[PDB]
Amino acid sequence: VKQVRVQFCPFEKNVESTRTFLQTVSSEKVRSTNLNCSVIADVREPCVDVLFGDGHRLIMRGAHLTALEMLTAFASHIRA
Amino acid sequence: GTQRVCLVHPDVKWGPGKSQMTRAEWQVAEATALVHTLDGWSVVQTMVVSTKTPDRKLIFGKGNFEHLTEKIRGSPDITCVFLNVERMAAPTKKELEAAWGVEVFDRFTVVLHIFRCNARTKEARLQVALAEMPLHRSNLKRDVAHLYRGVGSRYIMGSGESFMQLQQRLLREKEAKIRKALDRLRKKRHLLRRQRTRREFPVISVVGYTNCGKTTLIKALTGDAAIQPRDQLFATLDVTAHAGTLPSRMTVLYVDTIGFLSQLPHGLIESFSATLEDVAHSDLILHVRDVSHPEAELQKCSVLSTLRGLQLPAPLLDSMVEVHNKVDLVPGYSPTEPNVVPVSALRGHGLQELKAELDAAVLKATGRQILTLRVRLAGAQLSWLYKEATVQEVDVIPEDGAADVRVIISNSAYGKFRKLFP
Amino acid sequence: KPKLRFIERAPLVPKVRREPKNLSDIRGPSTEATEFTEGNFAILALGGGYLHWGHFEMMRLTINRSMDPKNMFAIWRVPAPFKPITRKSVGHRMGGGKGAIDHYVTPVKAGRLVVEMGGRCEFEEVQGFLDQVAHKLPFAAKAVSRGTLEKMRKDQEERERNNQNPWTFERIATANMLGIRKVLSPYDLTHKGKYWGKFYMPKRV
Amino acid sequence: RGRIPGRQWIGKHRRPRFVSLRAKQNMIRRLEIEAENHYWLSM
Amino acid sequence: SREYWRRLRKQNIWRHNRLSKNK
Amino acid sequence: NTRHIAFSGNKWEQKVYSSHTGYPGGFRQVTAAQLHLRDPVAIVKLAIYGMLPKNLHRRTMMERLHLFPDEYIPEDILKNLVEELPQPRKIPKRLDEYTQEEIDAFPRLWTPPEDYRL
Amino acid sequence: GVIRAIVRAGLAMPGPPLGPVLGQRGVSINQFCKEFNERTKDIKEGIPLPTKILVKPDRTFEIKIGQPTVSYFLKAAAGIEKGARQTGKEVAGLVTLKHVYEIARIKAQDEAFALQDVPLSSVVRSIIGSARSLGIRVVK
Amino acid sequence: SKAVTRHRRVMHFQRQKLMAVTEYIPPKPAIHPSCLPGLIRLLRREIAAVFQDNRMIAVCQNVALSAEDKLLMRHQLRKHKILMKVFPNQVLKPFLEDSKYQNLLPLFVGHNMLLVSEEPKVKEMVRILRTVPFLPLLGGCIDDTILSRQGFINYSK
Amino acid sequence: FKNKTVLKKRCKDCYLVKRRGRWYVYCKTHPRHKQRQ
RNA sequence: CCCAUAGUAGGCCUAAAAGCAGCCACCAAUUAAGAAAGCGUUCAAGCUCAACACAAAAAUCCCAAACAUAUA
RNA sequence: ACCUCGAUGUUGGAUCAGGACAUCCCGAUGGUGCAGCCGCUAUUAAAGGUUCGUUUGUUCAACGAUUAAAGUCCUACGUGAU
Ligand SMILES: Nc1nc2c(ncn2[C@@H]2O[C@H](COP(=O)(O)OP(=O)(O)OP(=O)(O)O)[C@@H](O)[C@H]2O)c(=O)[nH]1
Ligand SMILES: [Mg+2]
Ligand SMILES: [Mg+2]
Ligand SMILES: [Mg+2]
Ligand SMILES: [Mg+2]
Ligand SMILES: [Mg+2]
Ligand SMILES: [Mg+2]
Ligand SMILES: [Mg+2]
Ligand SMILES: [Mg+2]
Ligand SMILES: [Zn+2]
Repeated sequence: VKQVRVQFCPFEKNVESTRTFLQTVSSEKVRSTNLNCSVIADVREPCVDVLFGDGHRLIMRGAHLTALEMLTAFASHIRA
Repeated sequence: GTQRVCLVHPDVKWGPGKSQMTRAEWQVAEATALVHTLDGWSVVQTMVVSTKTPDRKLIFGKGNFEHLTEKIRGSPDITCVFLNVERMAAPTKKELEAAWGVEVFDRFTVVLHIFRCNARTKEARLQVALAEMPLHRSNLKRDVAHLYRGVGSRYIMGSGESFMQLQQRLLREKEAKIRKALDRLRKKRHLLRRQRTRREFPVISVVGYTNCGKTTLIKALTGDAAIQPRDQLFATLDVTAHAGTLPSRMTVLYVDTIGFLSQLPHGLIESFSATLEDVAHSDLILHVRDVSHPEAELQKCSVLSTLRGLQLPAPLLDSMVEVHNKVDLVPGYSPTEPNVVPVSALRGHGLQELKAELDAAVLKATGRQILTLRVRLAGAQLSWLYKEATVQEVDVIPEDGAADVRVIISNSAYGKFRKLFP
Repeated sequence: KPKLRFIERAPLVPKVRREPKNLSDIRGPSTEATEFTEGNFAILALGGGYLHWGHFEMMRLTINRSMDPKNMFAIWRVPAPFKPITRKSVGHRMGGGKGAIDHYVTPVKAGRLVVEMGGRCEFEEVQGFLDQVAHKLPFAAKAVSRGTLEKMRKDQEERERNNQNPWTFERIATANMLGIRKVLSPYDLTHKGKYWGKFYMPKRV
Repeated sequence: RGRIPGRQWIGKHRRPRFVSLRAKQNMIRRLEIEAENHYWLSM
Repeated sequence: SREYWRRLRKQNIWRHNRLSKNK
Repeated sequence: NTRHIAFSGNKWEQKVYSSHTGYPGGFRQVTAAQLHLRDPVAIVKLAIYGMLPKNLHRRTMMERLHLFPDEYIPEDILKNLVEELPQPRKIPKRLDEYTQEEIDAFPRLWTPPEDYRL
Repeated sequence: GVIRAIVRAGLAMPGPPLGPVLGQRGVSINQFCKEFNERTKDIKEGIPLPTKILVKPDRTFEIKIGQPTVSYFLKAAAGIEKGARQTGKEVAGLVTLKHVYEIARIKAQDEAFALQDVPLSSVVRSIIGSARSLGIRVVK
Repeated sequence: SKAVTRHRRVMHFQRQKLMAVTEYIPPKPAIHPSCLPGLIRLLRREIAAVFQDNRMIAVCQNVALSAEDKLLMRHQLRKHKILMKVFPNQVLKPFLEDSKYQNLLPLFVGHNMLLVSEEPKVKEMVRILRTVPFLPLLGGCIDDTILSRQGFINYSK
Repeated sequence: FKNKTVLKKRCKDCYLVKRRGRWYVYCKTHPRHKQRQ
């Protein structure tokens, strides 16, 4: 994993999944596991873009995805 | 079972069995303490009877035997007789039981009863059964005519298994099964020690006569408050290992064992097998003597005889560190013989000197080498040494990135270190 | 002296006269030591049985080891073994007189408290080792608080009141309906079918 | 296989006996008759 | 009262610890 | 169609058919499934044999009995046939067999949450 | 990683207490003790000073230091060298509330130690609890 | 066999029938009843006082930080007059409608931590957040005027 | 695997699963905790 | 399921024993945390909890066949 | 003390063995204080196998030499109209 970016509009509803995903991914344990991995939790529908160490991109549109599903896909793509 | 015991002490005068070191009063006091140990009964009567032929079947002479049986039968309150004669032979036990009308116990049987009643171990139960196998004259106090003629007579031309044939078969089968079970328990006890041997913990066996303070000394050495010494004879039933730290910062196992007794077949007591094999496999032997006790010489002789009969290694017999405990009881005591550490277990007087002495003894015996070794930092060499060898001292060279560690290390650990971190 | 007191194997003055094994002392509900006294928790005997010195030692050692002396105290609610039980020599043929006194026991009837605990503690702190002791007791036993005991008694009363069965053991036995007293025992008129020998059926109404 | 020691129905280890719904109904019927008997004897 | 509920929480923790001593 | 019989419960694995060849060690205990796979007629044959009276007419009755694993029947037997008895158990319908009319008739019992992955 | 030590300002001696632990994570112990002695010169001498060293993955030092300890500081204020054994009944020195306030004035000022509670009550209560745990009585 | 036996003695068949007939029958309740129909107020006052006192309010998700990182952020905030606050959502939900904050409902979900102040150091706070590329600034409402992040940035500039 | 009539989780990692008709205590960190009903 | 800062490495004790070897105190701050309810450490370091937030087995060979739903 | 005293011949051995598994060996499997070799323990498995000698009437026991092992039992302590 190289970089992770999470974008959402909090004033717009249906953002709980992406917000919880941000909290879990930014949890200090993950960032300590990969300090080199860089998180950019921008904010401005909600989307998550993950660029891996192999230059592979995963895009999860968390409008109708639960945090568990998003995290499972993220971990599966980490495993590759 | 709320028994009443007559303590009959054969005072051997002249010839073999004459005890120069100890006195009849001391021996009968020892027997009284022994019987009190069992929590079930006490001495109601005590008789010290002079005897000049202790090796004969009846121990006593004709007149003395008649006199004894006269009192034993006249006094009804007695339930059994304790004969302070070490071990009785089967014929002697049979004759005495028939004459006196009550069960007769010797030191061997009484100690077996101590083990069975106090330490309710399968070893003790099986040993009691083994010793109890000889079984005849069930109805004591009376000679019963039987007239066993016509039982199992020939039906056509032969007879089935007769009595004294069935008894023999049952005796043989029971002996075989008891021996096999005892062997299994011995194998399990050996299994318990495999991890300790592999880890190569220096193991020290504390041996000595009963009430010499082996348990108290181990408590003082290790610092464990759980250890509970008692004034009772044979208080430290069962063998247990306790960890302790020496001045060289080494970890050493003290094997608290069952105290030894004078005039007792320790090799034939099964409950003593754990103690005997643990002293056999011990790296060092700590001989604790209660110099305060008047019978100190006899106690030392008995323990030394048992150790010699164990056929232990000559180096194990040698370097056996002798510790004179209960020194505080003696107001002013000076150890005439050299290489003996006088200590007070309760008061902890000579414990530091003892610790240094048997630390040197362990270093000599276990073969561990004290040496200074250079280890590169961040290698984890230092952590590996911390785990696998005692570390007397560490001095790190800040500039070089190495450390000189004074460590006591065994040959196995040294070879492992050299291979793992060349 | 909060810790549980030591119990002797046999009375200091041993009994000399052998006495019959009156099993009625085990049979039926307990009429003594049925209520709490200077305590809030106890071991209730849901069945009849004889307690030996071995059982007493088990209870004493376990409770003493597992309790907190500075905050908990325990007390026996059953007397030390007094009833003598006699055993003949192994392999003896029948007859020849009554055997010699072998051991001493103490009878316990269903519904009795064996040990009672109290102090600055709640149920959950004590129920563990009390249940261990109860399970190791010779009869069915249960660690019960005052509240739990009252709850179970009230539940039994509620079941007796609201049972939809038109027929009850009490009614049939008392009225001798079907002549069942030919099969029943005179004790059953008071046991109401809830007791069978030394066994107490709690679900029985 | 499946032996009852000694004789059935007498020893300490007897053959288990189980009440059927038929037997329960019969006993209940008899109990009802006897309850009516109690009523008619109570006057 | 913040101190009131702080003391209540402390007492609840004490009770839980006492209950869990055996557990 | 004796091959297509259905056992209630786990009888296929729990019901054991036992026999003894007579020779020592000749006790054979074969589960219902194994016996069915071996002989597609043994299950029904044994059931009928057990239900028949235990006398000397049982073997004649079994001779009168005819069993066939599948739909095929001999032509002579088919010509002999007179009546067809109703099947003792009505076969429940599968979802694939349920008509759309029945599905529509059966009401929906609950509103699943819209945002559920199912 | 973060390494915590209670080294005494004057006692910067490399080796027994610091050598092995620091080396396990990888250090230049000479540099570490040199910087610690620089801090010792900057501050009073002969007093324990908690440290918060952070061994960066790049193998560099960032020594962070602050006020001396609380236990030794209270003992010095009360004129005690060795603390009480019981600490619940044994008492070796007494400190006034004014002295407690004065010492607290220069206490809640360290970034690492987290003592930044604006209210004086928080810090005074904490140090009062520390003294009560120690063998020091609270006067008036 | 004695009346009292160590085992459960076999009952006479008539006694067995009597027991089975006199077994307990629970009452069947026709239709199953199963399918028939200080600190809180202390923090209420605390939230009311916070809202009344603070002129500017922001919220964030300071839950991904370490203990020491959160402490450092708190120290940097306290360098200014701004105060960081933690309160439960379970009791924060009523406060929005109580204080007439309708637009604030879809902002406080999950971990939410307040940044109440009167003098905005938002410029330096955003600078501090910049070196940590996470923990996004979440929408707030200064002086009863909801501001988005673009509004906060414009106000900062 | 040890046969026990009463199954107890001997650590946090032990878990109960009903397999092949009986209960099992399975454990990966401490395989010696493996119990079978 | 999440999460754990802390006056400090509470004192004495010890070669060091730092929540976690022993005894006594056992408070107190942070919105929220027992000078720590369990592992681990040579000692540390590191991992968790409470607290914030969110039944059974024997010896010739098992032993009726089977059956869950048509109105007592 | 329930059948058998107008007889149910009853130790050990030979011969032939049928059966159980609570397995001694061979098979599979989990744990281990399982580094390997030996082991120990538990689950499953009874298809097959489970030695020869000295003394002793011995069944057994000890001892000698082996073996993969030299199993525990039931069968009227199997089997004398063999
Ligand atoms: N005065 C004095 N009494 C001592 C001393 N050591 C032991 N004792 C006493 O002797 C008792 C011996 O008890 P243990 O140490 O348990 O006995 P042991 O040496 O294990 O011997 P056994 O009980 O036979 O196994 C102690 O409980 C004290 O009563 C000592 O140094 N001085
Ligand atoms: Mg004659
Ligand atoms: Mg019969
Ligand atoms: Mg937690
Ligand atoms: Mg007869
Ligand atoms: Mg008779
Ligand atoms: Mg005849
Ligand atoms: Mg098997
Ligand atoms: Mg026989
Ligand atoms: Zn486990």
